[PDB]
Amino acid sequence: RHGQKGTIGVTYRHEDMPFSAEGIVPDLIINPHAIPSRMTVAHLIECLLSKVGSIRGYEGDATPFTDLTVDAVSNLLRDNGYQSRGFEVMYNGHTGKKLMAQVFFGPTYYQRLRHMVDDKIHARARGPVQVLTRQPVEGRSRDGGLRFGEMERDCMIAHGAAGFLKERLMEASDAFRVHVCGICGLMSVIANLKKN
Amino acid sequence: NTPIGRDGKLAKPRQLHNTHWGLVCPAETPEGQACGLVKNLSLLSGISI
Amino acid sequence: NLMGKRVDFSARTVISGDPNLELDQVGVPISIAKTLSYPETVTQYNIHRLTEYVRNGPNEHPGAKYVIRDNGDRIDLRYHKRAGDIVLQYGWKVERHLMDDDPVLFNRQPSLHKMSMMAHRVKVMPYSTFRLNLSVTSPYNADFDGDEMNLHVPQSEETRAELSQLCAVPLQIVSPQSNKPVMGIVQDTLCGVRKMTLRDTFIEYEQVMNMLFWVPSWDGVVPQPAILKPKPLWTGKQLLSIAIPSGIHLQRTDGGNSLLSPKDNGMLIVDGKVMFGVVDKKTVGSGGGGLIHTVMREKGPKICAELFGNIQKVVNYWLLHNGFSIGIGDAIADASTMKEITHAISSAKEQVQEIIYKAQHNELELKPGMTLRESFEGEVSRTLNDARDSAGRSAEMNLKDLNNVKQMVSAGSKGSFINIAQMSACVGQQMVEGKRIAFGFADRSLPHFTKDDFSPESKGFVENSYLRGLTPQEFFFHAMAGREG
Amino acid sequence: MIIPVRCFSCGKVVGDKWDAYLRLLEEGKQEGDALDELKLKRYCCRRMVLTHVDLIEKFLRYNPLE
Amino acid sequence: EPKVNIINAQDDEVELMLSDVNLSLANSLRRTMLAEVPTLAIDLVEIKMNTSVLADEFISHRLGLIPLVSEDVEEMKYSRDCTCEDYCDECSVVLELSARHEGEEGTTDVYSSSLIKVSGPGNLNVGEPVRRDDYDQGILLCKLRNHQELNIRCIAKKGIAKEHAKWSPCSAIAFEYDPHNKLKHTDFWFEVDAKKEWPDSKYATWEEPPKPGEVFDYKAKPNRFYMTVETTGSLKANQVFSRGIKTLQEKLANVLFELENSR
Amino acid sequence: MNAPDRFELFILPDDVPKLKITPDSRVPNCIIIKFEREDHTLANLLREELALYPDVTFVAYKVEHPLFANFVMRLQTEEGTRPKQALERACASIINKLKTLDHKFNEEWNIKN
Amino acid sequence: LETDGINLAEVMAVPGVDSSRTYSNSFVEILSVLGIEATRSSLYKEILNVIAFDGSYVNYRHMALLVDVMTSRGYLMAITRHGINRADTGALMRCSF
Amino acid sequence: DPTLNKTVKIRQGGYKGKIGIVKEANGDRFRVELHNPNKTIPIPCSFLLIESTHGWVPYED
Amino acid sequence: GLDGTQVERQTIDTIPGSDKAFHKRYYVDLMDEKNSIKPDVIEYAADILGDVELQKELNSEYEQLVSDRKFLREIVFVNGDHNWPLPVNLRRIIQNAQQIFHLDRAKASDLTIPEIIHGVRDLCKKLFVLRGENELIKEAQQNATSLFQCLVRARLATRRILEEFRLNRDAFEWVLGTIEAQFQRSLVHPGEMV
Amino acid sequence: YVDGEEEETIMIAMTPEDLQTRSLNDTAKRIKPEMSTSSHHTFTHCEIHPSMILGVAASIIPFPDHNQSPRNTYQSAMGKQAMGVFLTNYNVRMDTMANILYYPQKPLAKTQAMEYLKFRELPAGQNAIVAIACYSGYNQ
Amino acid sequence: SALFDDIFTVQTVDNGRYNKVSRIIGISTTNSAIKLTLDINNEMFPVSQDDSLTVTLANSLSLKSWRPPKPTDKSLADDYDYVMFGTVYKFEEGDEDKIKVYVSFGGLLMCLEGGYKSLASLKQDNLYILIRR
RNA sequence: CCCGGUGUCUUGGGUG
Ligand SMILES: [Mg+2]
Ligand SMILES: [Zn+2]
Ligand SMILES: [Zn+2]
Ligand SMILES: [Zn+2]
Repeated sequence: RHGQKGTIGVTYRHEDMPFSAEGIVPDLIINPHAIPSRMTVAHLIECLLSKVGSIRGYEGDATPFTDLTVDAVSNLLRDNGYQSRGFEVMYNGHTGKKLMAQVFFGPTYYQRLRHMVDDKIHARARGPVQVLTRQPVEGRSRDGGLRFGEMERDCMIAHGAAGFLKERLMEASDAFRVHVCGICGLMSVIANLKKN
Repeated sequence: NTPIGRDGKLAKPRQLHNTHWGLVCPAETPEGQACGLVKNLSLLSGISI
Repeated sequence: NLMGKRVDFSARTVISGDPNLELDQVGVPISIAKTLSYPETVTQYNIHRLTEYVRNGPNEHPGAKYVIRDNGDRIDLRYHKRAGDIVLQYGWKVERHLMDDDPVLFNRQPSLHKMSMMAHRVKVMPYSTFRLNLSVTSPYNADFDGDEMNLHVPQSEETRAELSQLCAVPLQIVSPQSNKPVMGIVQDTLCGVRKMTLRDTFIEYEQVMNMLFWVPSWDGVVPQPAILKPKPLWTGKQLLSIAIPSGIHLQRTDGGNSLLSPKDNGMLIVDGKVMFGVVDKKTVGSGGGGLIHTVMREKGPKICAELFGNIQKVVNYWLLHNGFSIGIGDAIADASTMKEITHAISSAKEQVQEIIYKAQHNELELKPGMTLRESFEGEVSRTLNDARDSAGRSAEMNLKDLNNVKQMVSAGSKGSFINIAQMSACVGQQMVEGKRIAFGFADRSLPHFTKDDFSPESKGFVENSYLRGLTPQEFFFHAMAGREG
Repeated sequence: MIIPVRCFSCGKVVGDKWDAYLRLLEEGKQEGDALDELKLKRYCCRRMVLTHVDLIEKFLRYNPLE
Repeated sequence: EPKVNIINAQDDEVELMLSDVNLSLANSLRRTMLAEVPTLAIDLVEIKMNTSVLADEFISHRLGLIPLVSEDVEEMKYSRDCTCEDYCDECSVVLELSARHEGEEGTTDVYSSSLIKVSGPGNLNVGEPVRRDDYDQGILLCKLRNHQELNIRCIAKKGIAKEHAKWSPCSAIAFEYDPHNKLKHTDFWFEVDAKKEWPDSKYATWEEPPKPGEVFDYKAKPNRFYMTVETTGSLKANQVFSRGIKTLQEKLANVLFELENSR
Repeated sequence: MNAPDRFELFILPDDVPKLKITPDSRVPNCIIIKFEREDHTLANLLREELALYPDVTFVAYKVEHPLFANFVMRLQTEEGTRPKQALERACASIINKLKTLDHKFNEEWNIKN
Repeated sequence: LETDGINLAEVMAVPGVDSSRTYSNSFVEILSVLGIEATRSSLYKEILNVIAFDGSYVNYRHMALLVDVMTSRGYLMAITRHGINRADTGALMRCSF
Repeated sequence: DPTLNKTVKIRQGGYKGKIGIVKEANGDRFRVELHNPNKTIPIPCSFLLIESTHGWVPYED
Repeated sequence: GLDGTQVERQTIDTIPGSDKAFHKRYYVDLMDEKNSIKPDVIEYAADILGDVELQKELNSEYEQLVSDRKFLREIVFVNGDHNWPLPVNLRRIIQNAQQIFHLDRAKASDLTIPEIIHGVRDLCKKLFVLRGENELIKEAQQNATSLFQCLVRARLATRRILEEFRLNRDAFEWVLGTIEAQFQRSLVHPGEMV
Repeated sequence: YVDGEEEETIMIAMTPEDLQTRSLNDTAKRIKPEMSTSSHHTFTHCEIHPSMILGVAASIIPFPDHNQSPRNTYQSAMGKQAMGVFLTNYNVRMDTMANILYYPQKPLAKTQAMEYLKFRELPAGQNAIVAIACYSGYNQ
Repeated sequence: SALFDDIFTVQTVDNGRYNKVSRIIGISTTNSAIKLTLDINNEMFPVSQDDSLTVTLANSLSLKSWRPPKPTDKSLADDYDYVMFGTVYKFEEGDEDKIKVYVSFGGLLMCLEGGYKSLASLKQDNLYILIRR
């Protein structure tokens, strides 16, 4: 609940996770680099407070602008047999060897947001076209194609990939054959191909 | 909702003015084009009938 | 429709990182790999290979979707029940599934510069995300908080060659924008590589053997330990040096250090071996003249691309077994330092009182080009920003070397001096439109103050740290500055 | 919705202890002590019972469609 | 040369000290018990009627998590290895459940004790729902109100935890060693004094403290591993430790077989 | 939709060998062993055991990608011993230690029964 | 000395002022007083100062390229429709802006 | 081919005992849209039982 | 004529410092023995002192260096900045040559003085940006490489080649070939959409 | 009741404790402002509780006084996208799209305002056991 | 069979920032102006101030791919307590008397000051430092 | 007995 959002990068089965001496393994793991530049110190304090809260059996009051201090919560926690700042010794799951560093560990409220990958994944080979432009349709729900916009165009010029850019915008899209008159230059030719 | 419009960035409306204290939320506002123009009533607010 | 348009053979999904992919690879979901296709022309050298794809059909990978004759008639392999009776003729085309080593153009909007579109080699993988090696997130300005990226498949022999020989990822390591690299070692691997190359990191024999084997380019010769007796021990600098190719020389001096290097700063590399120096952002970051730039000039783009993969695989393994964390304890300065911190803020509030006294008793020096009120506002702002920096400097120096916040700031991997200052000492002055908080209310900033109050607390100085917690008045002012951003 | 069968984090069965927990609260025991009596010692197991919200009692009040 | 000293014991958890082995062997034993010791668990639910307020697969999901007596599971085959057509008496246990609420008032609570074994292997003690006592109703599955009925047929199969965590015969495995950090495998974080700020292990009194003037033994290795294996009741604690060792043997045996056959 | 079958971690395809030995001819007397459908569980056990033998000069393993249940081990021995034979010796030692270990647990268990 | 407002011709003539070095940050006025080649140098100085201010550094040839385009016609061609589309380039190219 | 769209049970393999529907029956390799997971598997014809008037008979029906 | 990816900040060796420090570093006096080249770094040390004909080259060398320093300090880089983006880095090329040929030790070099002066001067005519014999092209070709030639001459000065870098005959000919090859490779490629 | 116009003319104490002068040096806790520009203040009103300046969405955040502005705004947006039992009658409504989390839990760290909100009765999330650690590099 | 040999008195031991490395400075008991600056691992070889240390420098331990030492073979290191292997990265031909030799033992740095007649043989590619008692 | 496709214009909220 602190603007610390992420996607799952991999899953690990129970026995490969790091574990504390009590055999508790974390359910979800986040990265230490998310904290110092974002300065969501409240996220850490919530973890600390919730640890205390689950040991003694109540929901801590985390209302803003109260007399609750970090030291008061830390005092309670140490009196229950855990390190005062929330750390715990943990063991690497692959080898059983201790980690040289201790790991901040505890409950945190996490929320499941509406953006799931199988609602976004999309691919198109060939497919339906617009009646008017004979170009690929717009949108996931219509088997559409991605937009090669103006800024994409510029990048291929910078690479000097002139051949690639031609193919993308013709053979891989709405290529059409027309006949012109060599004298007047208009597309006014009437071409019956079976009568030649 | 404040119906001023997306056109015109401006350095007034979108901003959180001092007199909003206790009347509209200082935190809750959308990202993007509506940012600072759509606001939300603080918890104890009321509207005169 | 003409300067830009929608296109075939494209795909899009959420991206995830993978340290165990080469720099120029992209992991492509199986479902996407069965929908996209490439029309490979049938020749004498691949006709046997291509028939195997035809028997497997559109639903088993590696397979194929169409067979195109020279006249143009496509045979749709979903509905052809006599698929076993097709014999391929030279010159026909088979639209086979996307497969290993095929080059594809990868792209993440908005394309602001040319390294928003680079060619990667496709590696087919389970699950539904695109996988990127972690060192290419920087040129795309990509991260993995929900970003999506686009993939485009070239459709002919000519454009495959254009992609691999002009747009490929190793050719793009140095950018013409500032004649320096745009990719370096980032995040975990950069934080970890500082910790690993500290002077007192030692690794016993059993772990060393695994680390050497983790380097794909290793020549099979285990190097001699730095300590032979009473126990064989290698230093971190020796194993990192395995990942650097031979013949690389680099010298840099930080703060006039001697060759003895008491602070363990600077950098000296001789024949691809680290003599001394902690490896941090100044050496393996994206700065000009660093390690990555040097390998590029001496060895070319191919070798330099392996450098990223080698370093990453070693450090992430070592960091996995050392561990690293951060907790609430790391924001907390001890009781002695707080009194220093509190004094410097208390004395700064007194100087601001003196300035108000002088300005109201006509005893204040006028700054050139400025009215009295501008000069007054200018002097107060300078005092308060110097107060926070002074308080921040005190908090920083008290932190021990083992403190986890200090290790990330010192590595350069995330965070800076001001972040230590604001978490632990003092958030400092809040600004709106380049000025202090304005009198929105008639002659006052909030109805909890009296009128004509120009003190620090009245016009937006947040005295508390985020650790201590902000008071209600300070909170709103902080939300005003934050909104403006 | 209804009490989970297993603790998510460690796997210890907790779906047979929900009835016992509500009865202990009628007798005036405090939440921490009630969990202690049920031998739920690790705090991963404690969150499961302490923070579950029993919504199924509300859904049953809706008259059966059939 | 390996030695074991059991500190405490009861039906569903064994606390023990393991000594004169390598760290890697203690860890591989930990992993094997969690992941590869077979058990029995529901793996197919045929719903003929479900007019409760819970969704069909929601109820089915809870069923998979019910621990079943798995004592004789070693003589049972995997479904994927059986020569028969469909499912028979040698590769599955069939369970049935039927509940209903008559009356316009009150709530009928459907418990795991209503799971009735119908068919299974002959004379094998498997497929039985775990129970603490005899008057223990067990695990809550659903709740029913007037005219709501639940009538399901469940197929239980042999499996391992690698495929799905419901086949795991153990919950937590507590595990620690070297309570006074003589090996120096960790470097303690501290504000003022490391010893006062870090709590003591619950096995601190089982190993003497390091002498202040004592020299650092750079040859000492980890040598005593205290662990506690808790189980869910699907297997008794002594069986899990024994079958963990047994399973790990066949895996190494299978590797040994393949080398002497590849020549 | 793209999740692989979980049973593929331990069930061996018919055209895929459980074990594959190839030489590393760049140095004398070195083999690469590719283990299919196995984990750290097996690999770490073999690795430490092997490292305490006097005639093993190099042993290492890596799990190249956690989404694929395989690993590859590299084993080099001095000129006298053949690596593949040494691997058999490491296997039999551990089977023996676990047999002993299983026996001593059974005895201690009845006393507490 | 540094002054507010714009005036270059008259200030250059004032005795005491080093008339060979006086500079103005309005390159429009520079063009009228000193000519097109001086404008090329002044344009570069003012762009570089903007980019370099937040510590960034862009290689010389890119900013040099932009100011040569802006001065090739002999007068200052603004990067707006009123400048760009007054070129003798084809109609299809010009109408796409 | 009178085997399409009819309900099927699988009698051998890792999916033994599962219900499905014949989505596509080109030749020898069927496409069953298994009821359980949301996917259509490729499967050989030796592996299937078909439902008929009396229980799960073979392809004879 | 250069591609932006191929340049790096390098220091010019003739900008900073006093005239005295400059003279100490670059001047060779074949008359005054204590201001000549040290005898232990060359074999031919005997046939050196007094030779007025060899002194005419070294005077022309130092006169060339004086022109460059005067041109660069008064016209090109008035504020004294001497670190600038330039192509074909020389510091790295030299220290690689020191590694390939094991250029350590105290042994005297067999590399004669006329080989150095004529070698470097002939190099500066092969740094082709534009080819063709037209009179205007040669002036343009000379103008394009003016700054880079000064950079080379500031490094491959007689005292530095012999006392500091200690190149032999094999290594020095290699250094010239590498500079020549890498400068060509650093030209921008026609067709580039700059 | 006071509106914005009348608020201009009153003097508000932030908490009841500020109505009276006091008699600390706890280096962990936050510094209260000195307020030494006016010698004696004459308060006319007092806030009921200062946490009521927040709205519905921001009231779900535990400890917003310890976070950067940008993060409270971001959570106030994301909180409206989090799957929770939106009503207890979901089986009889036929909405275009609906999501119901299997096992909602009430949060271990709550605020007083969540009582009125009924967040503990219809919660929208779960308490995960979280380690903050660099593990395999698959979480950079 | 060795290149250099002497006995040193430890004047300073500065652990400083680190927990496992200390820098020591020493001067030869028999010949002043020969100074040795050396980083060493505290936990493996604890040193105190004023300790007497025999320091030998060899280019070989014999009386390329490292192997665990067999207990049957024998080398120069059997008679010493602390051995390190390193790279010579600077050979300073100082004016007059001074002759500095900088060696890097995997980032553990050793600085050896002294005279030409004592150190001329040390112009080597690699060096093994052996410390006794 | 092959081939076989269906939408256009706006509004509101998100994502980055
Ligand atoms: Mg993003
Ligand atoms: Zn015509
Ligand atoms: Zn639990
Ligand atoms: Zn069977």
